[PDB]
Amino acid sequence: ASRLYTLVLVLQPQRVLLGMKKRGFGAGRWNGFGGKVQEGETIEDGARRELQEESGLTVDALHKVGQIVFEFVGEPELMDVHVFCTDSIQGTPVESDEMRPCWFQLDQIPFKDMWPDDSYWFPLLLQKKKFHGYFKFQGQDTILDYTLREVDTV
Ligand SMILES: Nc1nccc(-c2ccccc2)n1
Repeated sequence: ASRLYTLVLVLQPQRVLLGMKKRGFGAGRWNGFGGKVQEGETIEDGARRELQEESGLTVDALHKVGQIVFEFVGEPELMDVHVFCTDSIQGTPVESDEMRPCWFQLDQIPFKDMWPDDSYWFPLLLQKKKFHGYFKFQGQDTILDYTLREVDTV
C-alpha cells in the first residue's frame, strides 16, 4: 500500500531552487517541487507537470536521482517519492498563493526549515549520487528509524 509522488530539485552548479509551501501537507518548509502522479501519467510526466504548476518553470530532461519511501506511523499509506534533478530550466520562478520559490547558494541550504530527512540525502544529491531511502516518521518532525543507501540504478 504505497502512493506515488514526485519531487524535483532544480540544481545548478552554485545554487538550488527550493519552494516554501504555503498550505497543506508540508506547509512552512522549503522543499523541492512535486506532488501526486495522476492516472495514465508517467512518473516523469507528473514530475514535469508539478514543477510547472508549483514554480512556473518548464523542464525538458529530468534525471532520476533517488527513491524515498516515507512511512508516517498511524497512517496506512506509504509515500513512494521519486526524486529528480535538472540543471536546465526555462521561465522565471513564480510566486503564487501556494508556493514561494527562492534560489539558495549551496552553502546556505536551509536545513532547519526543511523536512528533517533532507539532511541525510540532500548531501548525496549535491555530490551527484543516487540513492534509495526509507524514513519512518512520527508526526512531521521525528525520524524514528531510517535506511539510506547509494545505488547505481534508481
Ligand atoms: N523532503 C521531503 N521529506 C519528506 C516528505 C517529502 C515529500 C515529498 C513529496 C511530496 C510530499 C512530501 N519531502
